[PDB]
Amino acid sequence: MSRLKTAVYDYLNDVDITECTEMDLLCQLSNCCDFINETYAKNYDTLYDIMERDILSYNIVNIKNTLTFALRDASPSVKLATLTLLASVIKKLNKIQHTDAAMFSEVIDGIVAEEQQVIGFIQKKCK
Amino acid sequence: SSTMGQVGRQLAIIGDDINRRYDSE
Ligand code: NA
Repeated sequence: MSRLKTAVYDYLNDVDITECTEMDLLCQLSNCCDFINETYAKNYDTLYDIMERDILSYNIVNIKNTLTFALRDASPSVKLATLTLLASVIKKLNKIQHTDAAMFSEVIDGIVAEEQQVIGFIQKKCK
Repeated sequence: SSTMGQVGRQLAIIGDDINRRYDSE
């Protein structure tokens, strides 16, 4: 719905950026998550170890609750840490059964809450 | 549970090496 929300969905089903501008949200969101992913690989390694059970079993409701709860007080860099996590979780659950971003709408709602701050971090502060 | 405390722990960590490390001191 919002420009940020539309971009999260787009990113979550890796739509593939054409036309990148320094202020294209999808591209810059995408760049921020690839940067977080690489720089915190080992951490995502741990995070997978913790969630393997939920992913192998295809336990959507738990995964959703887990992340929503994580998002509660969240600062912009955890919200983006969370979206990066979710991207990779989405991809992994597809091996099992069709999973797309809508299944996680409420998580997205929590990653995009307080827009100005999240965008502020993406453009100004992410790298 | 403790599974969801963990994830939460781990996400805060990452976002602390971020929004704290390369931000202000
Ligand atoms: Na979708």
